[PDB]
Amino acid sequence: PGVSVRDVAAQDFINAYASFLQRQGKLEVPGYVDIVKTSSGNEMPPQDAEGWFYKRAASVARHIYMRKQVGVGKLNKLYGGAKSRGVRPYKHIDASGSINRKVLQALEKIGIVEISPKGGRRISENGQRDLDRIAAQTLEEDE
Amino acid sequence: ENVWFSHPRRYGKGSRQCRVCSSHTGLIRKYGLNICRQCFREKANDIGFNKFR
Amino acid sequence: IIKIRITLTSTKVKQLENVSSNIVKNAEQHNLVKKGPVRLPTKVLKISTRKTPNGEGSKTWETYEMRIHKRYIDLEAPVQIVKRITQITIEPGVDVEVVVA
Amino acid sequence: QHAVILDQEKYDRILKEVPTYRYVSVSVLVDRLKIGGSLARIALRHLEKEGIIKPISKHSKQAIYTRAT
Amino acid sequence: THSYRGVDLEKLLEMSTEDFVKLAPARVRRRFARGMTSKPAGFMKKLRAAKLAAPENEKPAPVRTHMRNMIIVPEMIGSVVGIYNGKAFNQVEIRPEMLGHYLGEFSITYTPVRHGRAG
Amino acid sequence: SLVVQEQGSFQHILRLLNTNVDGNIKIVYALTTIKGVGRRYSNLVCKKADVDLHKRAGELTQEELERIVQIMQNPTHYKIPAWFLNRQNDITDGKDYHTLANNVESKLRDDLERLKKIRAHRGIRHFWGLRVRGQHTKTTGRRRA
RNA sequence: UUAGACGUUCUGGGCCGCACGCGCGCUACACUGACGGAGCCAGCGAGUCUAACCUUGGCCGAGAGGUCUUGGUAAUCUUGUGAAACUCCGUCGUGCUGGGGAUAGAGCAUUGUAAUUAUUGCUCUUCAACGAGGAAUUCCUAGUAAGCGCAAGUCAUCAGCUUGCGU
Repeated sequence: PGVSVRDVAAQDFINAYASFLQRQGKLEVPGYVDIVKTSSGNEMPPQDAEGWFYKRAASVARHIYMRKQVGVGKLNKLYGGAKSRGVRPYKHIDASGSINRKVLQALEKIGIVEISPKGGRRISENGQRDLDRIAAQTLEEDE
Repeated sequence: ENVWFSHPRRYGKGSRQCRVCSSHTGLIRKYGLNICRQCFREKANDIGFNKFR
Repeated sequence: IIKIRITLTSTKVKQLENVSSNIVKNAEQHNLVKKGPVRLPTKVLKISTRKTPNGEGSKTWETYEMRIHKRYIDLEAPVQIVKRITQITIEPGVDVEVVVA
Repeated sequence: QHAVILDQEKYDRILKEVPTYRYVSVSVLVDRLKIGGSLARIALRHLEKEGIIKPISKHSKQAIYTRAT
Repeated sequence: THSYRGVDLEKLLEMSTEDFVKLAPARVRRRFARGMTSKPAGFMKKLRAAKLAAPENEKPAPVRTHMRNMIIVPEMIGSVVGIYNGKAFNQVEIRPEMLGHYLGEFSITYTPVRHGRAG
Repeated sequence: SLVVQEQGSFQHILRLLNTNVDGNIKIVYALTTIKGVGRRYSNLVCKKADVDLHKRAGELTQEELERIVQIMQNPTHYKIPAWFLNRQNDITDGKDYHTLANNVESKLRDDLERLKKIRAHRGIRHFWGLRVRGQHTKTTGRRRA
């Protein structure tokens, strides 16, 4: 009867949308996609070395869908976690900014988010149209 | 004598001091107060800092 | 007429509420639209000194508080009656500022 | 210690012994068989795509399986 | 045979102190990027003027100083400096491999332990 | 259902860069017994050498191991950036070297001996056998060993 | 004591120096776990006019950080402080091992007149003891103990400390 991404489970939508972005093959993943730790609190690079970048692009687009607008500073606080600094206690550490900025620029070039008044980036005309189509397919997976 | 007071005092405990007794130990500079710990406790009532809970 | 705003700030509840009451009482003595007193959240300013001079004894701590109460009233009035109502209600302990527009 | 590569003498031991296992799981394989733990977590997938054991709950930290029939 | 970071020792002396810093580490690069009004000329004038004392024979006269926080540059190579440890000036001849180091690294400020064993 | 039945090509402990690499653990963490590679250097060199990371070390036929040791001994030619490198603008050359298995203990020995013969303060602390960085000694660091 | 000063001020150094004993603590000894993605939830507060405080957003950079701007003298902006433990999916698989991260090497930055006796942050490398701790001994009765982070004080820079706050 008409569905949005708010009626889809988050993990099951992000996995399904990340596969769709890779199947299209047009996202311009950076050349540094296999070197980077993605945070200074992390220890090791992402394990899924081929498609970890498509999962950030899917996760960020849903996040912009659910919010009004965000910028690369709000994404670094979101995707960062506690850092083990050895003998001293844990603390929150923001994530890597270059990755989030490249994700947002890739999404603008595919034309799914757009630059916004009041700063940040809002979701676009085609953004709502395209997020909701994969949102429709994810409900009807169960045979 | 051009070297008399020539060392810079722009940060740290040497620059700031109490405005009542000119000490450097136990200074309170919250809300721009600039009064030592012991001096503030004797005249917190006059400033308007009462002790409720 | 002109759009005005009167902001009140004090550390005394009893001395502030009656001043705002005089403001609104003069506001409907000669009637005009109120946008009456919107009380902002009270600010508690805490200073936590230790207790003492020199550190002998049990490590006992004090906390001192100053409470800042703030209220603003958004009035509109002719230019004449602005000055008199801003000058009559002047009381010690209460800081009044008036924003022109 | 624990074998990490199938050697076709462990493989037939998989097929003819897990139907006898009424409770079968990752720690069940590594105790009664001598298997590598990460090989067990692959085996419980392989024993599902063709039905020899059936899932009753699949949690990422705990898999619970019974014999299919 | 001696080179600092790929440039030879005879390339070091025929090279200004600005070009040396351009291949130095980050602490040396940062200090002389904000090193305006550091007063470097008073000490360095007494070093070249002490090299004229010895024509070809043994090491020049010591130039004693208090600046422990001064980075060794190639123009200092061959000089001898008395570095104040806090009470006493210690003569140390500036070997070519001392580049990029502070003068306080070569004048210890404490006599170490000698725990027990009065002998 | 990732079951594979390879039986013959598996290998036990094997030598790379004069070090016995355990053959039946995952390749990225198997390489880390070499003194000079770690969990993040070895991951990148496996990615650059194009190795399926899910393989044990008893896999990896000899041309793949030859590719891997080519990456380790010459990283900058295979697009590894210079900030992974263990030595950068090192002390004499100004080149970029990643120090490897037997060279790690020797290049460290070279550096300690280099700053010992200059009688820098770090060298004297190293020769005495004390904590060379600026850390307290009155209560910790006992049992010199 | 008071002018060769015990006044004051300036350059350096020390308070941090280590055969060793003690007190408060932090991190641990792992599978009720580590790592990687994904979910995403607070409360107490602080913040700059003749001075550079809290900083959104864009751009650059692996990161730390840089740069161009912006909002805020504040229930208005930072800030919904999108905190951490936690939750889901996967990799590991009983091996001092992918637990632990001491010690040490090389580089890049930031604060500062100045960083050597590492201020601190980051990147790669190095991979120590520790396998649940003897006699002893501390604190605690319900939104408490314990786990978990956050703000403020000190501050230019430095929090393994404290004062509070919530989960």
